[PDB]
Amino acid sequence: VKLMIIEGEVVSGLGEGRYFLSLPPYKEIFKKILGFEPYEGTLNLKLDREFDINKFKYIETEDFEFNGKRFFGVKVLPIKILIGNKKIDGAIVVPKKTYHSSEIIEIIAPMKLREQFNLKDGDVIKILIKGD
Ligand SMILES: [Cl-]
Ligand SMILES: [Cl-]
Ligand SMILES: [Zn+2]
Repeated sequence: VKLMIIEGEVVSGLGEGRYFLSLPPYKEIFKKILGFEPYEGTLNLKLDREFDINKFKYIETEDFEFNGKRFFGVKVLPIKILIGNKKIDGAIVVPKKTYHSSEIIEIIAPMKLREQFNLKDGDVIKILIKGD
């Protein structure tokens, strides 16, 4: 059981509220794949080094056709979000296009962690990959 604890600083990204948090196929598939409807948003962390999902066993969702538009699937890597004593299930998400640096990861969880744990930017958490 090869684990991986990684530390990251809560920051804010762009979060147009993004097709893949917002459309039912994505909803339903995260339900399949991760077993939760993720909260419609992402907690972005700044890591101490670059991060590469490909260096892991990621699920890659399929592209969808939704109301005439095509939508690209997303690479998701499941994780445990470690906030103080509590230790939530979540995933690192990587869509097709992303303007941010490789040292930023996005975390999705079943609820908005920001609010549910009153996090501010600058705060640090640990997350737990259990992969490599
Ligand atoms: Cl954000
Ligand atoms: Cl969040
Ligand atoms: Zn970005």
